[PDB]
Amino acid sequence: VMATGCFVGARNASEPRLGSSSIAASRTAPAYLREAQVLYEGSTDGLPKDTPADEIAHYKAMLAELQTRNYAACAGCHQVNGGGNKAINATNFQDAGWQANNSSPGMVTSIVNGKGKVMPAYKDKLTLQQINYLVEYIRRFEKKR
Amino acid sequence: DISKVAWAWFGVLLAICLIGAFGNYVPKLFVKMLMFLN
Amino acid sequence: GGCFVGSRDPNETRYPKAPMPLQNQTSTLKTAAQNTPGAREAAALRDRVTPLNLQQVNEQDVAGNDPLGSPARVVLDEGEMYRDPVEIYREGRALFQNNCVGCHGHNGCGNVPRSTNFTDPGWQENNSDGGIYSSIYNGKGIGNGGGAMPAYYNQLSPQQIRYLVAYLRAFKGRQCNGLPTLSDVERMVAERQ
Amino acid sequence: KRWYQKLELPMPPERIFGAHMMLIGGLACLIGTYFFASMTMWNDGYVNLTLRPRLISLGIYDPYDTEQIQRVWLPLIGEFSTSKLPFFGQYPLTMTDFRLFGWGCFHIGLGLWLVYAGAAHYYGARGGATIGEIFWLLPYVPGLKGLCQIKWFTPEGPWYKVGLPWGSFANTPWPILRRTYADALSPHTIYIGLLFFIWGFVLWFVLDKPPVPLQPAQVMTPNGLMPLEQAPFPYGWFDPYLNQVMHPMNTINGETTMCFVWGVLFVALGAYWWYRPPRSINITHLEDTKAVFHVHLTAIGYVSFALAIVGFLALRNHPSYLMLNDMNVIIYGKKIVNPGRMIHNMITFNHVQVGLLYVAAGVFHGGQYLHGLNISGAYKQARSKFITWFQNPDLQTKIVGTTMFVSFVTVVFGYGMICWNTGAELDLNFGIYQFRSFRAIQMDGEAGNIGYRVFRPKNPWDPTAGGDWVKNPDGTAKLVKARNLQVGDRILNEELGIGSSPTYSFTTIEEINYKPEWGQPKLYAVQWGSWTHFLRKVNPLFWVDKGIWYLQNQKTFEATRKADEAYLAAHLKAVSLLNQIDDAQTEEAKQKAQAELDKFRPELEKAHANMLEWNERLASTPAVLYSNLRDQHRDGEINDAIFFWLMIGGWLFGFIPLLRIAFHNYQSPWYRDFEWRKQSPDFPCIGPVKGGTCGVSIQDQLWFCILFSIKPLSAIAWYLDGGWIATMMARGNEAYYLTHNISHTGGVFLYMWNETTWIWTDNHLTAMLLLGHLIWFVSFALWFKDRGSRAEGGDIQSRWVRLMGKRLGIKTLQEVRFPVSNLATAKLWGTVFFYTGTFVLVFLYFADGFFQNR
Amino acid sequence: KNPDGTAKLVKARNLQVGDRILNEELGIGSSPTYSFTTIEEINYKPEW
Amino acid sequence: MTAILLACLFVLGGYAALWGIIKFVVANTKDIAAN
Amino acid sequence: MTAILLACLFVLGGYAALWGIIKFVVANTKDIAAN
Amino acid sequence: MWNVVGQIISVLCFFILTVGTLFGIVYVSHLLSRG
Ligand code: 2GO
Ligand code: CLA
Ligand SMILES: CC(C)CCCCCCCCCCCC(=O)OC[C@H](OC[C@H](C[N+](C)(C)C)C(=O)O)OC(=O)CCCCCCCCCCCC(C)C
Ligand SMILES: CNCCOP(=O)(O)O[C@H](COC(=O)CCCCCCCCCCCC(C)C)OC(=O)CCCCCCCCCCCC(C)C
Ligand SMILES: CNCCOP(=O)(O)O[C@H](COC(=O)CCCCCCCCCCCC(C)C)OC(=O)CCCCCCCCCCCC(C)C
Ligand SMILES: CNCCOP(=O)(O)O[C@H](COC(=O)CCCCCCCCCCCC(C)C)OC(=O)CCCCCCCCCCCC(C)C
Ligand SMILES: CC(C)CCCCCCCCCCCC(=O)OC[C@@H](OC(=O)CCCCCCCCCCCC(C)C)OP(=O)(O)OCCN
Ligand code: HEC
Ligand code: HEC
Ligand SMILES: [Ca+2]
Repeated sequence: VMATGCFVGARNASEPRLGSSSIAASRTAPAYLREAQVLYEGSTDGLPKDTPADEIAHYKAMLAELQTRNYAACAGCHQVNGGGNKAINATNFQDAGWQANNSSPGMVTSIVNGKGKVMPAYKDKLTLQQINYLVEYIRRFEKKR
Repeated sequence: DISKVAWAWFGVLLAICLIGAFGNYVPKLFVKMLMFLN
Repeated sequence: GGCFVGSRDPNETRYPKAPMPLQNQTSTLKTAAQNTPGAREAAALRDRVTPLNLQQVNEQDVAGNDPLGSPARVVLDEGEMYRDPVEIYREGRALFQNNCVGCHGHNGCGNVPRSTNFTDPGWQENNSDGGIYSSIYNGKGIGNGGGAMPAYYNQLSPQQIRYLVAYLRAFKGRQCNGLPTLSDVERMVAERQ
Repeated sequence: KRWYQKLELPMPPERIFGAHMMLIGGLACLIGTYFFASMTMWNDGYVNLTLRPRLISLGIYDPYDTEQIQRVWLPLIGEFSTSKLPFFGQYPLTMTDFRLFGWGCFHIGLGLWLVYAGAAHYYGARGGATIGEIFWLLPYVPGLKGLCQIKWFTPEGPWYKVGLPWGSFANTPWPILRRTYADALSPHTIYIGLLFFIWGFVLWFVLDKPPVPLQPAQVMTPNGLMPLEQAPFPYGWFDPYLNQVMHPMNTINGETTMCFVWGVLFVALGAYWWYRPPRSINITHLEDTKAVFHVHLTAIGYVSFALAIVGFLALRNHPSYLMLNDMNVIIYGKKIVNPGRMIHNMITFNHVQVGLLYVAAGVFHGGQYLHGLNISGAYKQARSKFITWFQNPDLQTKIVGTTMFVSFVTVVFGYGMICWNTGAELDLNFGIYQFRSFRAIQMDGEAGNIGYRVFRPKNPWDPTAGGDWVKNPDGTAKLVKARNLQVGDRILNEELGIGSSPTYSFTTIEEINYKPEWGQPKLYAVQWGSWTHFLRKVNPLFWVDKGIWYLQNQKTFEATRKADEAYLAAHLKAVSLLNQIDDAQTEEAKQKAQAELDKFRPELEKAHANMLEWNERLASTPAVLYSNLRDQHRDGEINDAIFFWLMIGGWLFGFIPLLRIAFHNYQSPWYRDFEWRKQSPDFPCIGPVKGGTCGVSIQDQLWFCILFSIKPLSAIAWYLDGGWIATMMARGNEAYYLTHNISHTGGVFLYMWNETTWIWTDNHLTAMLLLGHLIWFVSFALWFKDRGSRAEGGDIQSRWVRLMGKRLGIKTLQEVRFPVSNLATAKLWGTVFFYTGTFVLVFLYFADGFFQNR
Repeated sequence: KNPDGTAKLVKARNLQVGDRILNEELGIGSSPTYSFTTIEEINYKPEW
Repeated sequence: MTAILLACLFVLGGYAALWGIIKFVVANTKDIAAN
Repeated sequence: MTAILLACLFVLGGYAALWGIIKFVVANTKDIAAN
Repeated sequence: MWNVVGQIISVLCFFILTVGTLFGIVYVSHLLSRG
């Protein structure tokens, strides 16, 4: 005997919405990416018309709070679909060469710290668990070649 | 077949141990005795 | 092992460069060859081949200790940065060969797992010069001293990171046989840096 | 067994003499070739690089020499058929190449002559010797037997073939000759005095570097004739790296004046001994060369150690090595970072190695002379105090046991402090304790206006405490500007952008408005956590260094202190004014506050300029003991304190087996209790009795000293080369090290990985890495309690192979017996392998270049 | 060469077996002990 | 010169220190044998 | 399944091959004592 | 001033616990093996 289980602690997650485990949500890809898309887009508008009433209004409250801390949404630098803006030098997430030459762990700190001149730091805006969700959503923008 | 001397050393090391634990886990899980919180 | 090293390449002169300044480049105190038979050919030859900013730099001159060396405040003037290919090549290949080959390969195509690969066009197109400075200065990934891509803010100067930034853009679209040459740097600079 | 035991002491004087003379001639020939390999047509390598700073300081290697030569001693000098100066007339030669060539040829001519003469004393000793026994693999050539049967060096012969006509030193009737080694101590040191004069005259008149105070007013440079004090380094006395005129005894002209100072002193001490030679009863047994061999070999080892210390400090920042950094040093195609310091570090660590090896060996040879006294029954009769002072076994156990204790305490302190601070730097939660890191946040200037959310406790001092986030009057979480942080505040780790400390959530402000004693001229809020920064002061050398240094720099130290104090007051008042602004509430009250910080801005600017410039001046003062890569003061560090404790404790750990050799070569307290006695100096054991007895002999104690000493020797290598020795995991780029202006390459383990990034850039260095790693672990095959297994299995192999030979018809296979190393020869070769494996890998750490910030 | 005397640049498509190219025209600094790469096989497509 | 003398003296004082320690132990445990 | 079967068959084949060698040696050196 | 004192107390405790634990390993080794 030893690991009587293993005392690793409780998992950090995002905000709780009543009646729907947030800890669980943070490991279930379809839940975490729904919250990543909300953060990414700055609205609840592109969310599946199947979204529940409680969900759609919890997201809005999340956004409204973030709007008071001058949070700037990811889309529209990077667009709703990726592959940003050459003008602004905003990264194109659809590109496979950009995707292969980034690890997901590495990507994290570039969102936390910001990246050179224009891409802003998000360490005081978002939690490290909300950055993890966004790294996962950006992964799904990849196209071939 | 332990000595008293050794038992007593063992009690003294049990104290340091628990004193340390109390400082590590008491402010965190109760929100009090805030001088040792991290 | 000893003595039977080769002949030295005639193109690598030993003719001496001026000494590294004692004064800090960030000082607020007071700021920042002859005609002898072959001395002019040797000076002209040292002016292309022997690097001037290879040595670790004074401790007050490192980018984290420089008032204008943070990613937010550094000056990336494209005219000064892509001015001289001799210079980008002279400096960035010495710095790169020393510091960066270990993890990014002798070809600069990636050695350590997940490491960058500077020949990749998709990676080139989606990075700014200022972006490249940030990741050298900060490192990439979570960890003490940067992550798996280590931080350089103690270690390198802002001027040393800028030679590195310009050199790294000579990797674009090259094959996986060693490092960019003098004419890779020059074709990179002609096609607008 | 005896193959390395062919030549054992005592020997007769003519044979020692003659072999030393022959070896001296041989070394002069090797140096002569090193002079040839220094010529400018070759690549840089490690051999020619370790001599170039010295040849620059001598004037023989000239860095600014460009012209090519075509006639210099006699009419045939560009290039010519069959070289004209054989194998060298292919390349362009300069004057430094010719100077090098000539000094090479001179060292090979003297060397060959000394080899011949040494042979005359060595073999004319024995009355002569025939050509085929001198050269010995000369009778194998056929049709040249007759040639190899002549007798050279005979006592009788015509002038070009004599050895010693009288047969021995003792028989030759030259009444100047001294007759005992103590009487010879006087001529040997007059002789060394004469050598010092030779060197001084060669430096003054051949190399043209006269002695202080007779140095020239003018000296020729590549830019013309200049005055000595403005002429740069190799030519004159101006140091162009540090921007100063050199002290006269920091030039080579200083070294030529010491040639005469030391030569006069040796001549006079030798003439004193001529008249009152050493005569003590405590010295008389030292005429036997077995006994003196101990004394001389251990002394020589100490001399090497002192060469390392003296050479390291004296030459760490000297222009001869820094000049290397200006040449364009390329080794196995690379380009080295700071070659100056790399070659300097190699030479001093070379000498430290030699130091250890000769102190350890000299003591072993000592234990051999004592063991023989015990075997022969004479130990008990010895009359010298240097033996009898240590004859008592109760005193020996107290000597050994108290140095074991002193070792225990210093090594527990050092290694325990290393472990503590590596725990601190890693933030490790042990359940019973959370280790915490150093973190800093700037409180002044523009940084001081960045806000954070703060959890602020109510009253730290009382338990049943509680805290709350700092809010606004309406109840929202207010952002606290770093300038306004207080002791006790907690800021979330995630918002400072810190991963890497997942077991806790907050960083705590422990000190505010902190200004490093030695570091950046900035103001911080700090978490000290568990990081022991006070431990730098737990070093006697911190205080001596900083005291001498304060006394020498006391006025600028005082003006710096006062400029800091004025800036702190001005920053504090700026923070008041900024706060009144931020807490205005009336567009009028805002506007008026803003007006008053505007008229106080100038003079905050001035206090900051004043402070910055005084701090820059103070940090440019000359070093005493602890220095920069320039030659400027640094304060002592945790690194320097740990090195200090580690030198005390780790050299005792290494040297305790030498004490055991000295006392217990024959009987130790374990042995005496069983009534045992060590019968030889090299037996491996006496078997399994009493639990096991491997490793008690003096040859084994010798091997243990060497392995144990690997540890202080690696601490020295890591320290020389720029590693952090005070923790295991330290990285160069982190907040503690940048705020305190510290440069390092590693952290014990972290250094191993970080330097190897540099090693990997060189294919020749990585091949050395692979091989040196193969050598070490094979030593484990020889050191483990395993030799019986190996002999039993080698017998199975022998049998099989002879079977195959019978079955197959192979006569040479049919009697094969594999040799298996017995126990003593295994411990010897295992130690040889363990030592050469490690120190070929340590060479690599020096040879990747030196990367500490300058 | 050219007829004009200056070094002809051979396009990679026309490399033949036997050809030597200078290591330093290819940027290789890791092999300082030999001077040229030899082409030993042209139009090679990896089986896999 | 100053740093050279300091280092040297610090090593020489390392040996001198130890001897003194050892001398104190020997004198103050005279008449206790260590068996 | 095919991969699992191939890998297991190769491990048992190494054992079987060793048995065959070690028995080609025994059978044809039966007149010679090993020693 | 007060951080320093606090840190000295943790370091003391660590030395008391690690050296203390090491000697207990020796004592325990001793009781098993023999007395
Ligand atoms: C790090 C990159 C690379 C990898 C691939 C690597 C791996 C490994 C492995 C493996 C399977 O992964 C092994 C098994 C291994 C083996 C070895 N390596 Zn190794 N190795 C590398 C590289 C190197 C290098 C360059 C070197 C070794 C050196 C050595 C040596 C180690 C020889 C030895 O026994 O050394 C004891 C000394 C050590 C560990 C150095 C201690 C430094 C420190 C600063 C001393 C001061 C502080 C201490 C806490 C002690 C205080 C108390 C005291 C003074 C009494 C052997 C061949 C070797 C060395 O450290 O020798 C002292 C050496 O120089 N190695 N090594
Ligand atoms: C380089 C690693 C090395 C090698 C090759 C060996 C070899 C061997 N050991 Mg030794 N051993 C080693 C390390 C190694 N050991 C270590 C680290 C220890 C301590 C734990 C030991 C402890 C030890 C014990 C106690 C015993 C052995 C035994 C054996 C033999 C096994 C019988 C056999 O099965 O033949 C099969 C042979 C092989 C599988 C080896 C083929 C050989 C190699 C790889 C070529 C070797 C290259 C060499 C390093 C290069 C230098 C050559 C130079 C000219 C280029 C075998 C010859 C047994 C023995 O029988 O003794 C005679 C035995 O009893 N080993
Ligand atoms: C240091 C180097 C520069 C090389 C040195 C020179 C030689 C190089 C080339 C290799 C030489 C190999 C010679 C091996 C040999 O013949 O060994 C024979 C020998 O002694 C037995 C008799 C002498 N009785 C015993 C009669 C007095 C003899 O032959 O002279 O041995 C040993 O006993 C030592 C072991 C030698 C190793 C040979 C093993 C070869 C492996 C074969 C295994 C498999 C079979 C089936 C082929
Ligand atoms: C990255 N650069 C780091 C060095 O920077 P920088 O230039 O600032 O500073 C000097 C230190 O460098 C030395 O100078 C080391 C030379 C090593 C060769 C020399 C290493 C040898 C050390 C000791 C040798 C012991 C032998 C003889 C037993 O930093 C010093 O203060 C060192 C002073 C050494 C004195 C310590 C005294 C301890 C007493 C030992 C007692 C031993 C015995 C009782 C058995
Ligand atoms: C098989 N005979 C027994 C092996 O005897 P041991 O067990 O004694 O141990 C060796 C010992 O080394 C030394 O005591 C140094 C001596 C030479 C000095 C060394 C001098 C250095 C040499 C390098 C110099 C040359 C270079 C520079 C060119 O070490 C090892 O443990 C390593 C394993 C070696 C592999 C052995 C070879 C295999 C042969 C068995 C065949 C079996 C079957 C086919 C049936
Ligand atoms: C017989 N019973 C009685 C006592 O026996 P006893 O222990 O004296 O005897 C021997 C021999 O003395 C040596 O020990 C020879 C090397 C000395 C100079 C050495 C002469 C040749 C080797 C070195 C020189 C080579 C170069 C210079 C050409 O028994 C052994 O040590 C047997 C082991 C060696 C067998 C080879 C094992 C592996 C070979 C080396 C490979 C290892 C490498 C990975 C490092
Ligand atoms: C590689 C190795 C093998 C070679 C070793 C090199 C030896 C070099 C010798 C080191 C020479 C140092 C002198 C230069 C110097 O000290 O400079 C000036 C120094 O003036 C002096 O005192 C002059 C008197 C010097 C008379 C001493 C002779 C030394 C004897 C050597 C014995 C060696 C043994 C036997 C191991 O200035 P300050 O300290 O006052 O100011 C601080 C400097 N910031
Ligand atoms: C105002 C523009 C802007 C906004 C808002 C913005 N970004 Fe960026 N971002 C940029 C620009 C410009 C870059 C290019 C960075 C550089 O210089 O290399 C970039 C770069 C990146 C990269 C690539 C980083 C890397 O390491 O290679 C990621 C991932 C990224 N942004 C994610 C985000 C996410 C997630 C958000 C919102 C949470 C976001 N960005 C918000 C403009 C923006
Ligand atoms: C310890 C190994 C290591 C060293 C040393 C190292 N790197 Fe890297 N590097 C990496 C890894 C791993 C990545 C991939 C990071 C990620 O995405 O996870 C990387 C990525 C980068 C990137 C891309 C960053 C970005 O955001 O896209 C740049 C630029 C970089 N390295 C440059 C350099 C330069 C210049 C040097 C020398 C100064 C250097 N590297 C040294 C390992 C290393
Ligand atoms: Ca190094």
